[PDB]
Amino acid sequence: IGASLVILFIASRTIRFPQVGPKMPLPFPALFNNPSVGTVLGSVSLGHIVGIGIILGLNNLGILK
Amino acid sequence: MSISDTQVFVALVIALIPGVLAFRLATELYK
Amino acid sequence: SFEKWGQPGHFDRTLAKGPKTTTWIWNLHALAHDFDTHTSDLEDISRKIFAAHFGQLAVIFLWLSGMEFHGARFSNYEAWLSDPIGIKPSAQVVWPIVGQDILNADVGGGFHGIQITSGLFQVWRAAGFTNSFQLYVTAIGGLVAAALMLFAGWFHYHKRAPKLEWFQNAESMLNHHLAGLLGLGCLSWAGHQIHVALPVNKLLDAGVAPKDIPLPHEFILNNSLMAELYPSFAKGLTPFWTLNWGQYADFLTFKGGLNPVTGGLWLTDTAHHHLALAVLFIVAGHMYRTNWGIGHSIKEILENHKGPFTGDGHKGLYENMTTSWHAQLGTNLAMLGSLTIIVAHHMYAMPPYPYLATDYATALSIFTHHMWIGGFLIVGGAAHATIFMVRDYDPAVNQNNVLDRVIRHRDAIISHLNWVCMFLGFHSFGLYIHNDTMQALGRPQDMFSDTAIQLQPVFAQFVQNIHTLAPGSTAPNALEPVSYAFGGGVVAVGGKIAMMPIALGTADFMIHHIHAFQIHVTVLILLKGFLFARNSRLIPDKANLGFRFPCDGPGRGGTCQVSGWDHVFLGLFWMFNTIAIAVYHFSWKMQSDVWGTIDPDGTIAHITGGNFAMSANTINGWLRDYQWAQAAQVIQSYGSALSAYGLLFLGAHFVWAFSLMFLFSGRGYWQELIESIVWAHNKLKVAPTIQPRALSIIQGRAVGVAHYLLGAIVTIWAFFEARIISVG
Amino acid sequence: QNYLLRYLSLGPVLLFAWLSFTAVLLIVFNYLYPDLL
Amino acid sequence: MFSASFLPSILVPLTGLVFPAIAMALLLIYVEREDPSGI
Amino acid sequence: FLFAGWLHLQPKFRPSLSWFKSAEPRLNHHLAGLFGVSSLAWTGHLVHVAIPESRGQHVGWDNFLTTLPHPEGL
Amino acid sequence: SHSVKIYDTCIGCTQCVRACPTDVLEMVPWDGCKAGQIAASPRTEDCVGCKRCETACPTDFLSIRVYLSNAETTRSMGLAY
Ligand SMILES: CC1=C(/C=C/C(C)=C/C=C/C(C)=C/C=C/C=C(C)/C=C/C=C(C)/C=C/C2=C(C)CCCC2(C)C)C(C)(C)CCC1
Ligand SMILES: CC1=C(C/C=C(/C)CCC[C@H](C)CCC[C@H](C)CCCC(C)C)C(=O)c2ccccc2C1=O
Ligand code: SF4
Ligand code: SF4
Repeated sequence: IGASLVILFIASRTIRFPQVGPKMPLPFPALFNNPSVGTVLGSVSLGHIVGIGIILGLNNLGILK
Repeated sequence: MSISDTQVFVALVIALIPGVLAFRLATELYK
Repeated sequence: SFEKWGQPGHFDRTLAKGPKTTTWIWNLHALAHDFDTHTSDLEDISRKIFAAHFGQLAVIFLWLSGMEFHGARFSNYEAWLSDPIGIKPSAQVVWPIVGQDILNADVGGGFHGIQITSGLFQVWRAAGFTNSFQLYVTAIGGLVAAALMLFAGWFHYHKRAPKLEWFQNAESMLNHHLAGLLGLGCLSWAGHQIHVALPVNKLLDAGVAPKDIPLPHEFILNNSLMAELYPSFAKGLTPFWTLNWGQYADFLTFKGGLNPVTGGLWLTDTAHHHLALAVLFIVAGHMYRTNWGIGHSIKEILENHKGPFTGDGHKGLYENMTTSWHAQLGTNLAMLGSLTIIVAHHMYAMPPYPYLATDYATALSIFTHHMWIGGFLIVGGAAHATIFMVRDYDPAVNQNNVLDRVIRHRDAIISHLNWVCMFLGFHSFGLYIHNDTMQALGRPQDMFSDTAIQLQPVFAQFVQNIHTLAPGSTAPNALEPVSYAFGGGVVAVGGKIAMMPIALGTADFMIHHIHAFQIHVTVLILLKGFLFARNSRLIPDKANLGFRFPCDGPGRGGTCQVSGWDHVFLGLFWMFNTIAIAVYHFSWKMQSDVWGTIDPDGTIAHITGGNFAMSANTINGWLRDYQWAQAAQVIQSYGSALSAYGLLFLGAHFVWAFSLMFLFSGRGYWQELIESIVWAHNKLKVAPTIQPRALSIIQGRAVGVAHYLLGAIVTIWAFFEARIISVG
Repeated sequence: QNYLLRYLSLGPVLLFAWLSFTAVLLIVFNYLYPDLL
Repeated sequence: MFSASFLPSILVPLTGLVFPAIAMALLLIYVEREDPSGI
Repeated sequence: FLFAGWLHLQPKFRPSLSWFKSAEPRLNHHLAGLFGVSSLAWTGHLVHVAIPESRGQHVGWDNFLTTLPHPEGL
Repeated sequence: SHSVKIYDTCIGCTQCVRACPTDVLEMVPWDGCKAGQIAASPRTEDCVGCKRCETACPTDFLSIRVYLSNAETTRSMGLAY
């Protein structure tokens, strides 16, 4: 479920300090609760990817219910 | 079951990595 | 606007004045493109390169569309459609006049012409091509796109030409190309495949009325027939919305082997292949830093990798990769060459088109063609590397770098290299002639095959073995081995082999070793010219004087042939040898123990009969048991309707000897003969005003080597073309 | 204008022109009466 | 015996005898070295 | 591990005497991250490999990725 | 080493003296033409056989020649080893 996606996303983005390149947190900002936006779209999309890997790891059986 | 020339193999993994690694770790301390 | 062409020498100030002697003609065809030799500016250079690229693409489109058009109106495709076995494709029908009338290549169904060998119909057995009118439209589209992008080049040079910072964004370059070009094109082609290709492939199993088979418009929004097969392909069930992909086991599968109903592999694997590649290097090509303040600062990566033996690592390399052009040229050429030859070395064990292993004519033609191009251009890559060395460098930005660290200890490198080459060279060839002598000396027990003194390449055998049983454990979700030359069952169709496991006995050893030998000496020559390009132990003015010059006088004895492109001359001779014996080996093995006919028992009766274990060990056998077969028909292969093409093999020898004439001789002799003929002509008042002058020695060397190569390659292609015609 | 020949008369293009003219010349006599020996 | 080769037949003596021999020989000549170098 | 021992002999890899005197980091790292996590890993090897082999089921280095410790698992 | 040969056609442009990398030439005082100083070879022993010099001589039938002898040595052969 998308929950885990946003969880790992913000875990990688906002609850911590990434050294991500030039550390830019405001290429272009947005608002959900208190974000630093401009790269969050890419972070979210790889979040999609890691969730995809998790779920087809879970493929056999798991949290579907 | 048991093994073959693969034991010559497992011998071959030695005498380069562990051998001269231990050799250097020995000779570091100036005989 | 036409007042401008007939003003020759428009790009050079020297040869623009007038043609004093014939020399003025020659240089006209020599400096027409190196416009780096015209100014110091760069934007002009880049614009010229863009326009030239557009022109090359235009001629590409032109020739491909024209070849199509010939395939539509003068090729027996749509008759060969229903039967790809009992009919041999053809094109280029012969014009009925004196001289070319008996050459009617009749391939059944009365269709005369020329029995071609380029396997485009094979693509046209996968693209599912029914009627030639759609193909007519295809050619029209190709040619109009050609003209279109040519007009685009004209515009982008004469009206709106790009600026200079538009050059060196290699980051966006890689991103755009890697992702957008490759991934989008590949996924689009895969989408075309699944929609049309495999449907008509299904429909090519039992004679399902090809033209009667519906058109793609009958499947754009008509999902009913698309729901006939692949129940999950109702619409798609669109379970990707639900992240579930188990339904799609219908078409998007993984078989990995030969499909004995198509003459090629299972196309579904290729489709899923293309999908995976597409997304894989899409997410790859999304790497580098660009306009959003996120990414690798790539000029700092190479700064980091240094250490004790490194010196200072890869510091200072981008000035070379962007300020200069010949660098990029050379490296990309080398890489393309290698890639091409592995392609050649690749697609004879995994045929990716329908009716490939069952068609024993197009295979080696494609193989040898690509293989020749590979080397023939990697040497050019090395040449442009050398031309970079002489044209572009810097004493300042090249302190102790991994580059400079070799140019300081070149002598040890090249000495040890020479050592290796000598070793391998005689260690192989003298061994060979030793066995030759022994066989000629009634001492057969001193031979070296299995029936005599032993040597066995266990490494190849063991790697092939560990490849044989790969699926299940290493490849659980995989059905058959990747190929069948390593291991598996002998896959075939009809009385005609498709692929059997290949055997490596004793003869493989020295063959591979002499391959390595010649590659070593080739590298030796080329790298030697590379390092000893600017300064030799005797000539400290090379780069101070150029890289295209004949000699430096009879000082120190002789010094002729001390430039670099003569090094690449010798190198191209050697690579000729390499690739020639390579294609010899490949053809002989894959006609000796891989190809032939088959019986109902799967009994492979090969063409020759396994001649390597018998004669491919001594020299006299190598001429006997190869060219006896490779010519015994070409002598008489002329003299009837589908034979009249008296081949220019008889003709190529002449150009070969005429070639070698240019090499052995100087020029002053020809100059004096010229002066005598001039005396005579002047006596009869016919003296040509433009005074003829003999060729320059470098010019003569060039024409000699050109004619040499031409004659040799013409000879050999004639050889095996007629040889395959004798069996295909 | 008619200046094109000023820039079409180069020799080489004129070579092939004359040679092809002579070639089709040789053809037509070999095309019309190749039956006189 | 088993699936291995002869090796356990003759690889003990050199380790048993000759390697100790060179060991002690080198050692003895080491314990008499001159100054100030020594190997 | 031998090579690791060798590396710290090189000059740029010489730890500090204060780096030796500071105890509490070594304390925590050992009494938590030396065996606590290590006994956790041993427990994982137990429920993933040891108990199955006790119960007769073979779980190699590849089948462990797809099969479960418990049907009520997770 | 080898022998050098001088003539009268030396105009005196002195392109040869700037071309020989072997220091075997000098313009000794002359009187005949506007040259007043004609080239000559004082230090033949370092001759190399490159003969880049007469290629720098513009005079019709270039004024200098080199008679390439037979008494070669390590100097005339030019070896660093
Ligand atoms: C090798 C070779 C060849 C071939 C080539 C090829 C085959 C190529 C390919 C190419 C390709 C295959 C290409 C393709 C491309 C494509 C692309 C590049 C795509 C893109 C896309 C996009 C861009 C999209 C867009 C869109 C749309 C459409 C809709 C809306 C949305 C959007 C906007 C997204 C030849 C013969 C010549 C020569 C010899 C060699
Ligand atoms: C033949 C030859 C010459 C002779 C020099 C020349 C320039 C001969 C060239 C003659 C002309 C240019 C050839 C023309 C080819 C055409 C087929 C002729 C057609 C002319 C009519 C159709 C108009 C050299 O100068 C030379 C120098 C160094 C090594 C080898 C050689 C060498 O082999
Ligand atoms: S030989 Fe030539 S360079 Fe020397 S003085 Fe005479 S003209 Fe000048
Ligand atoms: S070869 Fe010529 S330039 Fe060199 S030393 Fe002799 S005369 Fe002078």
